[PDB]
Amino acid sequence: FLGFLGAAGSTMGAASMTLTVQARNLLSGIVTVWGIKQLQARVLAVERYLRDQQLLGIWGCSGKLICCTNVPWNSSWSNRNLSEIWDNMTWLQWDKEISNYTQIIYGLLEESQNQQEKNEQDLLAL
Amino acid sequence: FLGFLGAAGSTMGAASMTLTVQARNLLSGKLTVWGIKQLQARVLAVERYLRDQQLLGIWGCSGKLICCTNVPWNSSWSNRNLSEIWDNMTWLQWDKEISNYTQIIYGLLEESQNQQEKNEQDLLAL
Amino acid sequence: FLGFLGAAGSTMGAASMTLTVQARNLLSGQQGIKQLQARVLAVERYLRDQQLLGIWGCSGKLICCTNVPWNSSWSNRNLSEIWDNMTWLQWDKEISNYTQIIYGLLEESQNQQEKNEQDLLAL
Amino acid sequence: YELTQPPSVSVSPGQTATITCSGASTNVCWYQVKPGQSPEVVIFENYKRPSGIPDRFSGSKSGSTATLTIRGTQAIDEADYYCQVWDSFSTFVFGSGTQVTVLGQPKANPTVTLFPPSLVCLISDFYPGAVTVAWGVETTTPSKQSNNKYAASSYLSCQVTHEGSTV
Amino acid sequence: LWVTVYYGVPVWKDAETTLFCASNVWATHACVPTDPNPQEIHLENVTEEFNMWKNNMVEQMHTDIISLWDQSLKPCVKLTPLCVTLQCTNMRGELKNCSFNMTTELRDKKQKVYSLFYRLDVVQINNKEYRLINCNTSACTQACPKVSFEPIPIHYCAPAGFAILKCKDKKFNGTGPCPSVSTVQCTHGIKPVVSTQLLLNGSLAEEEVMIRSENITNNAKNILVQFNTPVQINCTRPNNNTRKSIRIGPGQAFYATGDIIGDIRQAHCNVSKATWNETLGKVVKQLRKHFGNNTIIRFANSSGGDLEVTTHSFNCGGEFFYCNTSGLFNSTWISNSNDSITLPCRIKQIINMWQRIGQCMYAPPIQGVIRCVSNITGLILTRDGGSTNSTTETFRPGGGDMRDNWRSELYKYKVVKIEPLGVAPTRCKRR
Amino acid sequence: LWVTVYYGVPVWKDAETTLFCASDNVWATHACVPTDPNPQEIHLENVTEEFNMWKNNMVEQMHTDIISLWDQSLKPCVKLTPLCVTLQCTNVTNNITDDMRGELKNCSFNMTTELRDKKQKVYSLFYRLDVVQINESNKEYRLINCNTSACTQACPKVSFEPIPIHYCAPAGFAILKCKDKKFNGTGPCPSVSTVQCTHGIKPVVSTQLLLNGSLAEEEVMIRSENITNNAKNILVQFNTPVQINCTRPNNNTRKSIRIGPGQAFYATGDIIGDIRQAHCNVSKATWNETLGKVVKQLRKHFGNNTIIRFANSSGGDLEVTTHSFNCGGEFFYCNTSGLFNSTWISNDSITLPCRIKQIINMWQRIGQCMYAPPIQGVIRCVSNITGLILTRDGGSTNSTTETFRPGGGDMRDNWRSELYKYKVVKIEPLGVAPTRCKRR
Amino acid sequence: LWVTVYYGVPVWKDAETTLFCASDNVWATHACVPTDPNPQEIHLENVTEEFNMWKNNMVEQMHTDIISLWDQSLKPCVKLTPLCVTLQCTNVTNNITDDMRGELKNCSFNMTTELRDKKQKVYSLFYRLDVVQINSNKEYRLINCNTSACTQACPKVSFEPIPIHYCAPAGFAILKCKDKKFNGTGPCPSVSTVQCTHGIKPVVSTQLLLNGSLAEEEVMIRSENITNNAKNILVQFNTPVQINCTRPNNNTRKSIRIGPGQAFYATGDIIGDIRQAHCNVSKATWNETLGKVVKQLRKHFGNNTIIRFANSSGGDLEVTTHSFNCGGEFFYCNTSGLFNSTWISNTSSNDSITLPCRIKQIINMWQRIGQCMYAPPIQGVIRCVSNITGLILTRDGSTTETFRPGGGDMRDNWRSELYKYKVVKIEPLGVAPTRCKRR
Amino acid sequence: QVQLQESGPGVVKSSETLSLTCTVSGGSMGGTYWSWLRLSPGKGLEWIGYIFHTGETNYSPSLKGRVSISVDTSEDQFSLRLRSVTAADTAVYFCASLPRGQLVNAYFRNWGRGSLVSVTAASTKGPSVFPLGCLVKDYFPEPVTVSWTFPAVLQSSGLYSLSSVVCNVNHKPSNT
Ligand SMILES: *[C@@H]1O[C@H](CO)[C@@H](O)[C@H](O)[C@H]1NC(C)=O
Repeated sequence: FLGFLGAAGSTMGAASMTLTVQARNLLSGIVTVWGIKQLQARVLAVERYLRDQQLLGIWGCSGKLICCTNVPWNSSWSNRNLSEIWDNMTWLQWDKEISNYTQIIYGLLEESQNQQEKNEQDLLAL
Repeated sequence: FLGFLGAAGSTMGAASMTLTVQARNLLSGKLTVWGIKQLQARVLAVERYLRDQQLLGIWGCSGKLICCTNVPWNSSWSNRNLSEIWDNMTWLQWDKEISNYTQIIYGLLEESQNQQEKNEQDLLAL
Repeated sequence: FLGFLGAAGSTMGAASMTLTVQARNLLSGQQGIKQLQARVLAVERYLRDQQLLGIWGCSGKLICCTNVPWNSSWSNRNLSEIWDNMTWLQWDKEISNYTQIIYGLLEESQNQQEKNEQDLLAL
Repeated sequence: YELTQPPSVSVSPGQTATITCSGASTNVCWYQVKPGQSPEVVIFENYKRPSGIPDRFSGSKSGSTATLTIRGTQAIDEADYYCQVWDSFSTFVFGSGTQVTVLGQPKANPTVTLFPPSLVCLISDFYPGAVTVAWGVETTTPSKQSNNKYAASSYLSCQVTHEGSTV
Repeated sequence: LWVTVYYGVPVWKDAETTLFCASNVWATHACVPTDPNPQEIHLENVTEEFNMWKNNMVEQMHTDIISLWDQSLKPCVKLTPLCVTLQCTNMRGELKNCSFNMTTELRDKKQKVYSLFYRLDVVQINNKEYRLINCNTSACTQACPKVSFEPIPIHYCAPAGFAILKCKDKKFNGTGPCPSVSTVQCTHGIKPVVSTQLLLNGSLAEEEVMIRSENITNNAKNILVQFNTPVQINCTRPNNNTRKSIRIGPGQAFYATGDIIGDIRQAHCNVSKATWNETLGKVVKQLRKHFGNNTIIRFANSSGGDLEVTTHSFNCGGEFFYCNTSGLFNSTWISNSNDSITLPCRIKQIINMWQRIGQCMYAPPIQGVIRCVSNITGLILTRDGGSTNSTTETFRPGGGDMRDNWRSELYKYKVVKIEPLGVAPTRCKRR
Repeated sequence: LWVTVYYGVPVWKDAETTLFCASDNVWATHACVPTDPNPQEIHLENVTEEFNMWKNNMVEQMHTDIISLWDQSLKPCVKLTPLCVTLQCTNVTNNITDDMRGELKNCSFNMTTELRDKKQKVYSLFYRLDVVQINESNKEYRLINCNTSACTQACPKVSFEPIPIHYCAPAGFAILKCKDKKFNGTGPCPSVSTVQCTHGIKPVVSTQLLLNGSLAEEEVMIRSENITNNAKNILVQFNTPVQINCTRPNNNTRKSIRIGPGQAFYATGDIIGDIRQAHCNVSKATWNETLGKVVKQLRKHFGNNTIIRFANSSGGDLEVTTHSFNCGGEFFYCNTSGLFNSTWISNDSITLPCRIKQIINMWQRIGQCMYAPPIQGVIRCVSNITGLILTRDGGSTNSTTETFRPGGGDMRDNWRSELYKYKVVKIEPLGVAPTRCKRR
Repeated sequence: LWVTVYYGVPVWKDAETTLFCASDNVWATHACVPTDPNPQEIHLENVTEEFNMWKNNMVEQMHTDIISLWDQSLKPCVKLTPLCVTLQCTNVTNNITDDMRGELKNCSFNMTTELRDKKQKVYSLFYRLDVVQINSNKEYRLINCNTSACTQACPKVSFEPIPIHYCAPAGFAILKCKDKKFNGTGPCPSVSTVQCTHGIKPVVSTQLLLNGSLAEEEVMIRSENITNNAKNILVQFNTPVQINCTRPNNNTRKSIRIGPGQAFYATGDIIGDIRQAHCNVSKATWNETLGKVVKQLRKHFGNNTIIRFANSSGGDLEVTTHSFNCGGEFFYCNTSGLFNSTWISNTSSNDSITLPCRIKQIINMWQRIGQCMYAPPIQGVIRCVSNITGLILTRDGSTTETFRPGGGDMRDNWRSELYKYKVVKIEPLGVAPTRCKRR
Repeated sequence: QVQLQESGPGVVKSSETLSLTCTVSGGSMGGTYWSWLRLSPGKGLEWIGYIFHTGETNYSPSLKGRVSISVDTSEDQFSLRLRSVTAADTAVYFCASLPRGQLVNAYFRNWGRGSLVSVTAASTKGPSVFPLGCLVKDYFPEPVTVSWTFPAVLQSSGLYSLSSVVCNVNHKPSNT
């Protein structure tokens, strides 16, 4: 057992089964001037977790930690091998070389989910 | 791209394609007077989002924007058919017509979802 | 209709048909710092239960089924006796312990299910 | 300036009485003063009327004169009426005062008695409501006595001039 | 068999949390919502173990009453320039006539003004030289004469995720299982009242006189008695007091006592003898159950040293009475039409309410004559033991701690949290 | 047909909430949200929304916000409780111009020293409006309200100059802007546009003439709750600004008098040169043209033949009958009777005399005031007159003459001329609709 | 290749938040969250992080918290408004007072009492540093009677520092650098993740560090810019040097009532002899520690550079003189014999160095205008022991370099403990592609 | 709900200071001009002055220089002081209130009961009974009761006279 956030040095392959030990700690990890500070910290943590849950639920991946989407990969944001992404890379430099092109993905996922919902609505009408 | 609440003037057939721009724009989208009341506003916004998400989750439509149910539409609630509702009216005019009969629909949906869940468990029993 | 807790003394086969009226009365209400801290505590207490339902894969439904087998060491009783001759209070008083191991088994089972689903969808 | 009012207005019961003011350049509101009671407003602008006031009170104003009309007076409208007006130097300027008398009784002839020194002139049993004694002269205002009449007295160290019938 | 996860199950556990508060006074319209037609869902087949001597709501009530007592004293004048050398003159020897220097609005000029103080508020600093009793401890703040100490009810609602259970047992003695548990949204109207040795303006028992204690064998615990019939009491303050306003400085006034119009007589208030007798008979009849059928129950007046413990301290009309109750607790009981009992009372103006060191109140005088009308709805006893087999038992009134007055109202209530997550085996598995 | 549930539909309802502010001082803009320049305003095309400027909660929320924001800037300031003493005042006759005669009083009095057992004899120049005689070559005086309250002196390091603030909306709420150029306050609007936050509202306090602020687009607009009733005020909005010019010609000096440890009281020293009264200037031709446009606009409601008249104010207190503002930290009171004096049958300047107070009672609260500290040197002032508050005297159902007098009193009508085009709504994203579709 | 969405990835970014205290006095640790003993310390194996401590934000938050707790603890205390009177002091010469002890005046004054129409004549003993002239005997007054009014701290509230732990909120993490040789800036391998910091003690000092964590293996020297002359050069010691400051005067505390329910604790007569408060520092240990410092100084600054030490240049008393507190008395030890050494580069026990330690009663704590704290006198004899675990240098400026001890700027004192910690914000959202597709 | 009542009906001599205090019950003291009025048979209704809660007074120009109105906000009172009172100030004194704002259409509301104040003009004398009926010439305190009646006369000297027609006379202070 690597504990909380103990798989940050491991590769993408090894760090992919330890999502539950980190996702439990995005919400709470604890059991005058310290009243309003703790109050605004709790409000900020709850609002950040709710924003992340809403952003997952917009794309059509609510309640799941791993989900597949119909949008393809252009092989221009990262053109390297599948064998050397999931076995020879940690998550930190992946974020460090993907952070420019992380904005056009976030609208493509939403548009793909909206098109899928419209197609499902048209299909169920028969 | 009309923007936030920019499709209120269009008909509900074409304003139903842009539910994401109003769904995303919720949820945040004394030492000083500006301290306590903005915290109370944030708490009220979080509670108002969570009540609507709970109401969507009880009916069985959690995580999706457009959900299809199995409750038949009574003729006492409205008499207009599909042709002019989705092509002549907007959402503001439709909200002022079924404003009296929304609690009956809200009860029928949760009754139908409870019946569907018990039938699903009974089918999974065999 | 019974009420907010009208099935507290009823059997588990009858109290499971009214799970909606306790679930929807958990946020704001037949239920300055004093109001705000209580509201934030109630929101956090609802969000913890929603997260624990979401990790196991039981999210979005009040009654869910899983593939974790029932150990006989936790309880050795009948199906027509647990659901017909017990209430929820005595059942929670019976299994107060052995709950964390059940939660861990559910989490491990859902993680293995999602790994197998990703493996099947990879083809 | 100073507003001008008639000194006395006398009407029979069931009739109407008009009280006029003059010399006013802005809005005029009227007051009703009864003996032994606080004054109250009956017409608070040229034409308006507060709640709790009956329909019998109405008023108007044309030019620089404001008129107050009582529609079908009773015995409960026996009062003294004052009007005010707003001025820039002195903030409130009131009127002289108009007394409304209703006639529930027929006319009476006063009785005058005189006494030599050992001068007094005593006048009683009359109902016009007003006596102006003409001879160090002190004159008593007409006050009530028994059986609904009036009385007056005079002192000198007498002629009643009782309207058109001088005794 | 497979584990099925259930959500929203009716399972509760006991917990402690901050409760709500719904309803110019003790509490305030500033801190309250409205309370419409409530819900009294009767929970069937439920047996819950109540306990009133370790409840959390009594401490929360004490803290909230103290904290909102203090909140109406901040926008009021502090009587710090009034600690001067009084030159006082003279029931008999109770009301003094003091005169003193006192400042005015303009700082340059000073005035000489006189007032009437009681004998329990002044002390001699060594004859004809007195000072207030507080001026070596703490300066007093005056109570502004708009706010009134009149009791109106308050309701303790519960936050979301928590439930309040009310026990509906007719013969409930405070602890043990209650077979009539019913939930409620908010508690009923509880009137806060200051009282010692006699619970005034309280709720009545419905069937019989009930004896409640933490341990009836131990003699170190207070005994709470609840009545089923009320005992009336009417007061007088026959001094026609006059209030005059000594002006301290800019916008600050000190409402003193002027002359007394008419005669001077002491304050007293009465209990009807034909009711208090056989009320004590019902009390002795219900106390002989816990102590044997052949025990001689007797009562004594008091044994304390402080004035608030010895005398029945309450608030009649805005003035703080201290009535010496010795004629009521004077009886013996051996197992086999318009008269009244008058109690001499005293009036104190400098008040230390919640037994706090360094915080006090000057209470302004009230014009006219002040009258009580009240229901004596309970007693606070304290047994003096000594013998394991005693044929005679002595019961004396007690007091001191303030939480026992509110423990006779929050005795049927209990707060619990909801635990809506359960697991159960069922013959079904996920595809 | 079956019930279909949609989430995120564009449906709003009218509601109220606690709006937080933003900014680009008394108003304390250091603790507010910074404003991001962004294209925040978009157009809603085919929509009509009912507006009402006289039943808006934002003008009642912002008044409470300004009141609560005003008195917390006085808490770290000195309270002048030891100053309520007996004053020995004397007339000043040092180069007066026969108009400011008897206005200034030379008062000398006793005051405490930072050491508790010493006293000092100081002097100051007080105005006539701040002193009241008590003994009804020297006469004894006192302050106007030391019988009522001893109040805090305003600190010199804070300024009363208004700066623009913006009012944002919280989550789940929207602010709709009225873009109709012919809007009269109440009624439907055919061009409604949403916006993230309001524009810059400057909290300028005034009573008769709406100084600074925003202007109209096309022409002069008359706004009232009920134009027939004479008990309700009339707000006029200009399309062109009328420039005013303040003046305080006295050269005052400020000297510090120590009244305690770390506390100082700022008095008024001698005046260099002659003493002349304060005055304000306005152009005659521009004011005549603006009054002509106002008369032309006022004939649309009250008949097209009536003789519109103007007269000076008829208030009782000095804040109602006299035009009042502040400039440079000194509170002015302009007589303004030379402006509203005309009749209208169907580079000269107007000089308005002024008076200056120091014991300032803001927001009409009982038992609270302010001592304004003196300002060194002369004081200058350029402002735009972009509005009037008129009140009508009506004693006839049908009439040929109407008299309009300037209003005042309540402070709330100043910010109702800026928040008349805005309203707040609550977004309700849930909705159901029938569609030929069904679940499994 | 299709886009696959992962929730819960271990990715962090730099951000700032409001950390909350936790602990197991002035600093209200009883209002903190009561923490448990530390259950786990997660070790991160292949993690390289770029630390920086001169742009750390926890130092500013700690400074604001210490200032706020000081102002909160002095709020319900008695305020000495009527003490600003005209003092009539006489210089004391009662028996053996040494030639270095021409201070500690004996003041008598008229004071108010409980009843506001009477006055009492009392006497008290004030130090020379708190009494100025105003002009048989001379007429005096307190120093801050033209600036502010002092607030006397209650004797029941102590100034003893007990440790506090800073804990990150939910959704954040604290990264601890476990490098043995870490100079404060650069890549630190072997990063550890904790939820709360260690036992940091808010000690207040000027030129030395008195209760702190020792170094790992050597005397490590650290600064923001070595070549800049206007930057403090922090030094952390490997071995602790013990310092003994004591007050040999036997003091008596009186009680003078100044109003209704208020008290003013004044220094009474001295039961015994008048002697100076001294500050013993051992000589051989200080010489060894100075050698260990100057070895690393010669390493950093040039291997033939001549290193010189000297006492402080000038300024206020709170800057040039080592200031601290044992118990309640605020000592000011001179520390001029500590830095009086030349260290040539060519050559390369029971005895101890005494330092004269002056005591002030009126204390201006955080050099803020308008704040004061009248420390009440403590009866008895004050004794305390502590470890010199570091000092602040300041380079003054060839081959000869003179080093002066610094002063003030308490955020530099709190940079000696918050040099290994760093707060990050976790961002658990990944868009890494796989060979899977949705239905 | 706002009601006003003043002090009791006093009586003063010439060249003294008159003092009446009005007490407001209910409502606040802000935004209201608290006025003073008098009513006399010789001159009719008349206005004296008002005071605002900030202390800004506004007296009548006829009575300016010998009138003084002060407000006491905390105890809810406001007082009237009249200096150098003559024998022509015998009138019933009222108290009123005005709404804050324009005074062109303002009317007085919340009137008081009215306390009669008379001026003796420094007169005190025993009775003088002359035979004729019967005539009483001079008496101050109105104690007369004629038994074997016209009302009294306000003479210019400050004494009262009546006569009776168709005896025994009474005088309470002089015991006549
Ligand atoms: C106290 O010190 C002063 C310093 O000037 C000195 O003159 C004086 O002699 C000293 N007093 C005594 C009594 O020695």
